[PDB]
Amino acid sequence: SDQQLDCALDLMRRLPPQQIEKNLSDLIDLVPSLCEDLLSSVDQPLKIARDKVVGKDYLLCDYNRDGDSYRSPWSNKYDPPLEDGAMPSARLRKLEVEANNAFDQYRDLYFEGGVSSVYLWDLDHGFAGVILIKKAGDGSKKIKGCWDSIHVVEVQEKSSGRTAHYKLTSTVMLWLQTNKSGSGTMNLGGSLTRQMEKDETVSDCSPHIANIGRLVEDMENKIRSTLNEIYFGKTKDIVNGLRSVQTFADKSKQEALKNDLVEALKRKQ
Amino acid sequence: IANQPVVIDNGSGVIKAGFAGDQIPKYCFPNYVGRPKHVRVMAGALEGDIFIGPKAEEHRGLLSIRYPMEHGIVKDWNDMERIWQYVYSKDQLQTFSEEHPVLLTEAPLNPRKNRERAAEVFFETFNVPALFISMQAVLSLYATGRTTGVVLDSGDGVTHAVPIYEGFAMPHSIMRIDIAGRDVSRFLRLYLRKEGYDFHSSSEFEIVKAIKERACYLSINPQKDETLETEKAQYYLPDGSTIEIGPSRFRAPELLFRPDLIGEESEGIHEVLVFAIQKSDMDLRRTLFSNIVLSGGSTLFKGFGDRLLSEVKKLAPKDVKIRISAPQERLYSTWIGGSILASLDTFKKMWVSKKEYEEDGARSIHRKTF
Amino acid sequence: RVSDEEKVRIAAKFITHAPPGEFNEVFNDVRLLLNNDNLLREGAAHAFAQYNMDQFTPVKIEGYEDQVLITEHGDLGNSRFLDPRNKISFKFDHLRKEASDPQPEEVDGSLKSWRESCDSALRAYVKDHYSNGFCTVYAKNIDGQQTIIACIESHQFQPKNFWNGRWRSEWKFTITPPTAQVVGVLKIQVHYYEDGNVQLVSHKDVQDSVTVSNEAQTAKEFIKIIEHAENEYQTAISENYQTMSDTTFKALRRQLPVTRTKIDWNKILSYKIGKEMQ
Ligand SMILES: Nc1ncnc2c1ncn2[C@@H]1O[C@H](COP(=O)(O)OP(=O)(O)O)[C@@H](O)[C@H]1O
Repeated sequence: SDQQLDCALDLMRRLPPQQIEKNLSDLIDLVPSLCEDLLSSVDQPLKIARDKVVGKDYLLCDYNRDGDSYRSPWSNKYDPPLEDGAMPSARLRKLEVEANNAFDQYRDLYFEGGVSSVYLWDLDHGFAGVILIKKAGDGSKKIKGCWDSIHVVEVQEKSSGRTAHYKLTSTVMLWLQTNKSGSGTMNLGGSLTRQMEKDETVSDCSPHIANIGRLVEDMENKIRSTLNEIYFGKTKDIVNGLRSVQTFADKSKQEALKNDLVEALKRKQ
Repeated sequence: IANQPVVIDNGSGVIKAGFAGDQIPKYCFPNYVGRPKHVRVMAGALEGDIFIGPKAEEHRGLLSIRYPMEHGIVKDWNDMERIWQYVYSKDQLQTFSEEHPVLLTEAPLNPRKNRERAAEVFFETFNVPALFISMQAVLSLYATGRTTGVVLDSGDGVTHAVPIYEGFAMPHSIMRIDIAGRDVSRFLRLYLRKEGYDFHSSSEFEIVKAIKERACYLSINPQKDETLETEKAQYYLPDGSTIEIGPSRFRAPELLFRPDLIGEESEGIHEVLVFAIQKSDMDLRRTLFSNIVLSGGSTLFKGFGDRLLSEVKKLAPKDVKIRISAPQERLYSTWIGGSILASLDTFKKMWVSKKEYEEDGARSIHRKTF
Repeated sequence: RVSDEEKVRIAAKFITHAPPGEFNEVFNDVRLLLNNDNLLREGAAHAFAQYNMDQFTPVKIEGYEDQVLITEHGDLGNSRFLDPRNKISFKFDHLRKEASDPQPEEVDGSLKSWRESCDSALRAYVKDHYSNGFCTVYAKNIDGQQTIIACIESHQFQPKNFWNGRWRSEWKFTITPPTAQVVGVLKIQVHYYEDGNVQLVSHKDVQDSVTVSNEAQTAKEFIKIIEHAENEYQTAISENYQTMSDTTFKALRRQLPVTRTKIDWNKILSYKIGKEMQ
């Protein structure tokens, strides 16, 4: 049970992420008794249903999914449309619509299209809200991608001093299917995941939508840059380590001069 | 060659130059190109008119001063050569290229083209027989004597975190950003553009940079110190013109931490430094935590390193012992190390002779640089 | 109830697609999953052999020290792996790196010495360019052509550093003086996994056509072609880091907005900040 669960999670880390849905299907076919555990750990990738009455292609998650009935973040139409289930507060319903519109604009601010849906479900001292953003790949080019922004905010409003504790769950996926000749059949999928706390003020000028949107902006750019620098420079070092371009015996004399530098360091210190 | 080797402290904002053995660069004057602004009429009006130094600082309002080292990269190549001739002149060197050995320094992530063009100067126009283009961060390590240190320069158009190991950095874990106090001070002037101060000349802006070096700092609390209302301390121009300062003094350096103030595709040089350190082994990161070296000139603000410390505490994990060395000749730390390496006579193999250029050009430098 | 044969196929597939170095660990994980060693080893034995073949496992027989990459041109079918570099066939435990009893191989020679010269120059280069994993040029005089199968491979496995890089470079060539073709691939398998999986895989399908004059004459020439394709492609990838870093990134997810300044949702929600005219 636990041995298969742990080996399954680390195996998903080891398995090719291009088949995550099919890999998980193969995993359920292997051990179906640990199906929901792996579904809870590794959530579903971004699926899109259409809010036909509102004309909104909306992302699919666990929270909108009333059982197995995906709530639209605009019309609250389940998929299949049920009558009772995933329901935020009425004020939270309208606030959710506002947040969805503004974050669709955010998706246009960084993606200039795509599908994004934020789902909310009220609670007393704050609540939890899942933030989702999906974008396709460069169809105009040889590089393909499947943007999978999976985010969950831990809204914890504090009545004292109108602040609100937040801890946005971070999880972003995208493909780097660059099939360029200079890149070869190069593909990469950053199955990223982070989270960090903050207590932000909720006001008329800084409401929940604005607060969380700012944190989203911050977190996304930070993680994205962290990948681009740390991970990609690291892979560059890996590229140089597996295959060096410079022939040796050239670097040897340079290292001998390096030894002489250390010698001089000892000559003075 | 049996002469005192020339050390060239390639400062972005303030370039310097000197020799071996010394601790302060023999001749100091910043990096700029001061072109004229009028036409000679009276016999007594000097000629050449693209003056540097005493005439520049003297007649700031008469010289259209420009800057070649844009983004830490010289654009007025030929003019910089003539600035070296200004150094070669009776003012600073009083010698020739062919006489003294020379040592050029460099920042990380530099394009080869600049190095090649420089070598063209060095061995064609100038004809130094003993010269090689070295780095700058390792020179600050020579100054500190440290081995596993992170060097952070602070110039005008360059900012780089260099995680070094015994004077031999991982040429991959190093990060480099080509922006500092130039546009930051321009942005501070932009703050004053809102309050009516668009005094556009660079020499007129040199005064603003004198304020940058003088009436500016880094408040650790970002919004708690920015959103409040200041006292607007006054400043007086060379004539003594009253100009208030306000919050701008610490608002503008936030650009280095929040590039969104100018819209730069950077992420805060502090985070970039964190990432420069994070591109190595954890224990090597510990060694770099123990040795944090600062260079350049913009390392002279109040709460500069303090706000940096706070940022690292809010970003880096636990137990990160941020041991930041705070020397004073951070500008000259690179020069100090150049004088140190210049004193090292092992440089014979490390240099590039004139015939070495004749047979390799700059390929020899690219084969010997690290 | 689900049939275990599906698990056999899925297991063999995933074990052939296992990360480099973590292959046996992947096999251990799958053994912890199914725990039916018979059905496991059914597709897993071929997964072992096939993984060694495609992944170019550099098995090194101690009595010869060849570091021969495992491919399809080495086995005798009964685990005995021929060596194009030293004319010996040794049995090999596919489940491990365990090899045994290298029996000499009376083979062609009209190509073996030729690839030995090529492999000598390639080994001198590759060892100055690789650290963990090297080259192995297979030979075969099939279809009236002295077919050079220059298989090259590189890796380094640092799970402490959380990465398992892997390089492979199979080159297809036929010594047919003078019309010969330098065909080749430059397979990559980078496996970083800490806090974001980085399973980077690429290659470079290239086909050149060199003229075969002599053994040592065109040996270094063929190696030079491979050499330049390696240097060029690695250079292209180094440039690809920057070009993708900005182009691909901002193309999919922008770094800053179009205005690049700041996103203030307060003023955005206020007045409906631009949906009126824009
Ligand atoms: N006291 C100071 N306070 C703040 N900034 C300073 C001070 N002195 C110098 N600077 C900044 O450092 C710059 C000097 O550039 P420099 O550090 O020589 O370039 P490099 O980093 O290439 O050596 C100046 O442009 C100035 O903006």
